[PDB]
Amino acid sequence: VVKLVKLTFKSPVHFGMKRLSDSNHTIAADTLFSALIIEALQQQLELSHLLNNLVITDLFPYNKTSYFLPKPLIRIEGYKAFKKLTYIPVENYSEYLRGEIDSLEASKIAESLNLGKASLSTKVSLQAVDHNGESEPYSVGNFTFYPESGLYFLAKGNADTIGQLEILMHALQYSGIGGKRSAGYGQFRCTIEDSGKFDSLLSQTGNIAILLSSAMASDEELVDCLEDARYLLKKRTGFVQSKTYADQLVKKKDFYAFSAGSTFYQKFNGKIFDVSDNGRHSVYRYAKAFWLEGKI
Amino acid sequence: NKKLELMYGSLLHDIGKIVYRSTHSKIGSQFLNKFKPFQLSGIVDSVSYHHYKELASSSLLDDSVAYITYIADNIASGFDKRAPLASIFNVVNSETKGLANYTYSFYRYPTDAKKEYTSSQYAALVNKMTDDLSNKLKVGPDSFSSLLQWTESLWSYIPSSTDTNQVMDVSLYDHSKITCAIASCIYDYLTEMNCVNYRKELFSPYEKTKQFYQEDVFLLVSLDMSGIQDFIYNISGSKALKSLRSRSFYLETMLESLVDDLLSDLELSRANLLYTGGGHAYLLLPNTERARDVLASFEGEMKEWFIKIFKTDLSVAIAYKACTGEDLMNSNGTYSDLWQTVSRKLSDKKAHKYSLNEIKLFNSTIHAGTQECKECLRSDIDISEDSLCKICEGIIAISNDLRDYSFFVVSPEGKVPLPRNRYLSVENQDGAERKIKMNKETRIYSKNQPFVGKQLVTNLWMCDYDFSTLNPETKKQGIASYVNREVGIPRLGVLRADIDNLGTTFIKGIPEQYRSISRTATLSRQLSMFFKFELSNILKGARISVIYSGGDDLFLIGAWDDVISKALVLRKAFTRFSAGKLTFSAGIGMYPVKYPISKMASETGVLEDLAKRGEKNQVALWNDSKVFGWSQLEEQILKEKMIPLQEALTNSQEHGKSFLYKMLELLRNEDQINIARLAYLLARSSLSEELTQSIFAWSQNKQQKVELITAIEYLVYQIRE
Amino acid sequence: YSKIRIVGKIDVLTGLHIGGSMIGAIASPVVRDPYSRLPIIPGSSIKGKMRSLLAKHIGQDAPEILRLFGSSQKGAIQSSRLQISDAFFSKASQEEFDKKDLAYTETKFENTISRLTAVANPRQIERVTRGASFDFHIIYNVENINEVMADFENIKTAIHLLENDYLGGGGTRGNGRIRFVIDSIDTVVGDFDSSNLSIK
Ligand SMILES: Nc1ncnc2c1ncn2[C@@H]1O[C@H](COP(=O)(O)OP(=O)(O)NP(=O)(O)O)[C@@H](O)[C@H]1O
Ligand SMILES: [Mg+2]
Repeated sequence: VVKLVKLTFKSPVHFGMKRLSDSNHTIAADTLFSALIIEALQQQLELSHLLNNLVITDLFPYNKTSYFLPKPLIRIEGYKAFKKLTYIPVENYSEYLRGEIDSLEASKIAESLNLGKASLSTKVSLQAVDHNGESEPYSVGNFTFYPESGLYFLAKGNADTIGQLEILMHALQYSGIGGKRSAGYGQFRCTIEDSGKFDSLLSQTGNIAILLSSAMASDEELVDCLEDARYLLKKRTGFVQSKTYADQLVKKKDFYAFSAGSTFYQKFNGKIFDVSDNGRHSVYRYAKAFWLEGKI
Repeated sequence: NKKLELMYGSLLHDIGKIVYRSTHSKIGSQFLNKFKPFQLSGIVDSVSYHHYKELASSSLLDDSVAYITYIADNIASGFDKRAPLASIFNVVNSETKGLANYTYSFYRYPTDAKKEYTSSQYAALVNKMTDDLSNKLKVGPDSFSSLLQWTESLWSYIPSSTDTNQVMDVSLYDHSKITCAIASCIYDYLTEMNCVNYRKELFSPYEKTKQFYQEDVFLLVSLDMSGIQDFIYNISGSKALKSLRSRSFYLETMLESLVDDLLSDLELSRANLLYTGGGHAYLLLPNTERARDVLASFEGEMKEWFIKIFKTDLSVAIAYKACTGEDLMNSNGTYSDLWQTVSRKLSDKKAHKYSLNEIKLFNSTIHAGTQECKECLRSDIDISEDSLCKICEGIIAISNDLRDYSFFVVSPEGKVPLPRNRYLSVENQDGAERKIKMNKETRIYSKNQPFVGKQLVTNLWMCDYDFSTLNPETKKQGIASYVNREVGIPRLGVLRADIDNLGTTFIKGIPEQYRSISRTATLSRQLSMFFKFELSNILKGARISVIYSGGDDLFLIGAWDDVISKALVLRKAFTRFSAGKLTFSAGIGMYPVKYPISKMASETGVLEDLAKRGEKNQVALWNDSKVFGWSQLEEQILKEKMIPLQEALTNSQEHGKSFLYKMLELLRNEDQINIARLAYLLARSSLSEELTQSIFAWSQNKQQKVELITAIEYLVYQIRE
Repeated sequence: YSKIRIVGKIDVLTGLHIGGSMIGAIASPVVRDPYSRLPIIPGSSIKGKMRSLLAKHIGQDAPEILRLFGSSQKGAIQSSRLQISDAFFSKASQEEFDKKDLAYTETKFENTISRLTAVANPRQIERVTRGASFDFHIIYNVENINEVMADFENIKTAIHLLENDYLGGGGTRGNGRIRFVIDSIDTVVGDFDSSNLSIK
């Protein structure tokens, strides 16, 4: 049961990269899945459905006109325009896979992305000032989406899993996503419905398979999948966000996952990876693979 | 051994040209026989018989390196003695900009005038060569790098061919270096093929010489570092500026070490390194099975090293394509296609950057890593009490030394990690000598030292201009001494510049008829020397610290007025050196002295990106609204508007900054009525009539009101207390 | 788990200058939405001001302050009950300012008479114009039902102080007087009842 979930962000969102100052347009599937797991823990919903039957996709830009998908990593025959290009609309995706898109069209597509404006809010901490100290400046990156634009993701799962996802997303609307939530960022409203265009696009058979989420194969299937594969091993890491994990904030075990848009000739079913060591509970890093087939 | 003699002969095969212009082979043999060390049979025979006619009559042993030198000269090449060296930019972008006539006079700029090198200048070069060869230079396996450096320092602006019919873009040094590289590759290929008799398959049948041209014996090998720009700016502010000055240089020196390691594994000199740009290194290697095995082992070792040290932050991908002599000679139009294939293989290597075992080891972390460094943000490596990683601490410690000293040392013990279980450090001459003595096979890179004479030293161009370091007090102040202004607003200007369509210039700037390894290598050398040495020459008296200057990217922080003025001067000198053709677009930002370095760099990068947008060759000064052309900013603003306003304000005894601010408010109000109020203010101002009319006309029209606003802002910034 | 939505307006009783350039221009421009350019109140500023005022009232290391506004101390990790989103320039106030053709932000000229030379140093500070209303959205999290009444009493005290104490800016010199109007208090998530709960 594929469900497209669109998110319109009332407030600017951090979605920070490794730096707090750094701001990203979107977040990977692991971040959204961690948010869902946190919400399920708060809402006291069972995690079996999310861990087993739920397959989500990296949040992707969408404008007033089209929905954007990550640029597939395929051989192309003005390479700089393609390299700077990051997201391709749904209709142009098949054309890009076939290779009909040229450098001028690639630049036009990259300019067509009207997701939002990235800014760097400058803030201070006055906690030290009371204690005979000095204010500490810091910077929080943010990405203010244009009113029609937002972030969408496809979630595939069982009907019960889809309903639990609906409840979790309804709660996450007010919980928020990304960084510096509960400090004025990350608030959004989500609308989840069946998407005809994505249901048709996913129901395709092609010689190549494109990752729609930050995923990583298990050690048994990596040998099969990695052959003839064009990918981008993105470093996913960070600190654990929970109250019961440890007395203090502890970094997650460093993880490396194939980025969205990576093309594999042989598909692999991703695995929920545990990146928690010496903690009271387990930290789930979502690396389940959402695949889109295509012909090149 | 024999290869050493062949390299010495090939690098000196056309040394006879200089003495003849003061034939190319008959006199060069005598000149080299004058010196005892170079009187070796392999060298003098290579010099004397590198021409086909002399080789026909040569009484050799059918296995002398002279045939290899002759065929290498033929591949590299494929009669006024006073003819000058034509600049590479004469043919670069000749289809669009045109075919200029700029030539180099006897770092130097092409002057476009008609100049002929006098025989007296060639004689002076001849006695310089005699003094260097007789006493300073010597023949040895470790001394050939000194020979190459000496050739680079002398023959860099000597025409390869006196023939005025063909273009004289390729210098004597470039031609000799390419000939030496080709000779080394061909010697290795023949040794692999067990070619005991060179004459049989090289010279004696002309058809077999043509076949050897068609035979695939060379390897165009490109190694590119990925993650460079991320690595440089993967920093926190705490010492960002230092790291900003260091990391780039680090990713420079490390890269050089890389190629040297490769050239150490193939037993080839720096001549085979065709050209190194920003993170890219293109080399010409033999097609031997040993060469390919060395390339594979080197790729595996360097991937392992980068995974061990920087994990996925940095990587190096090296891809090779086999080619024939025809491909290097651009026959059949496959040279550009050859480089296209090399870069396509490089991109395919980039896509599949890691293997199965490496990915599994990436994901098979044992512990969380608890504390992490501030800059690298990595917990796998041990982190000191200062929350700095060992590599990060090494980079920070390097920064100052690399800014001060001049001898980089790849020693077993040093500051920052380098590939083959060594560390880069920066010391003076005495420190470099001590490092050489204590540990043998230790590489020394001399910064901005064309001087030859040190056998175990390779020259390494690097722009390290820092006005604060001129005085110890200003060095202690740092960038804060730049805002130490008794007059003018204390601010730091940040300039970030990038060449526009430089990649296309290397790809398709040179026409098909002029495409060659020699010409592209010459262009790369000139660009690198401009952005390393000539960039330092341009910024001489300015209060500017060059944080880094790559192949095309340049980032420097200094006094705002000095930064703007030197950006204009740099644009003018770039136009002079590139003879039109290449242009660059820059972003200039004004910030307070205590403004964070990361914020200044980010905002200036945004300004430069906006300047690149649309029409290139533009500078984005201060706010984004003020994107102007280089000629527009230099003349239409400062000369046309700012200077007359300064003259009027300094001459008028009844005017001051208040009048300027009133003008600025009227110009920025933009209510369509403030034109009349500005006219009224000018009428009551008792200013110059011509200046009053000029100001009114500039205000009445767009694209000139903004320039007048920019001029007024510049003036009021300049005349601050 | 319950989530209580608190939607209301912040009325600028005196020009609000949150802040956070060109010569002879506003050297301290207020924070604005990067796209719409409308001045906004960062949720960080509201949260910090409320936390500081409630800390002064309680006296931060107090358990109420840590639970309400989040804590990351060793052994004390507490999710912030109060998620105070950025207050945005309300559409009604935007229309009111478009009528009469009034700028959303005023440039207030101030100076600095020194004690030594008696000379004046001028500044042009941007302030959100008086009479502007910001739509503020806050989410309260019910981690413990028993603590909800005490937490809402603390929020009421903080809101009263923030109605008496300026919001971000040089409020001791007048810049930042605000008034809170609580339009609605609803429980978006959960079965909790917020009818009795009142911020003011
Ligand atoms: N040491 C350096 N300092 C400054 N600029 C550099 C340096 N090395 C390379 N550059 C510039 O950085 C740009 C490319 O750098 P780099 O990040 O390596 O991109 P890349 O080669 O395409 N690798 P990647 O971006 O990961 O695909 C070019 O404009 C270079 O001139
Ligand atoms: Mg560039």
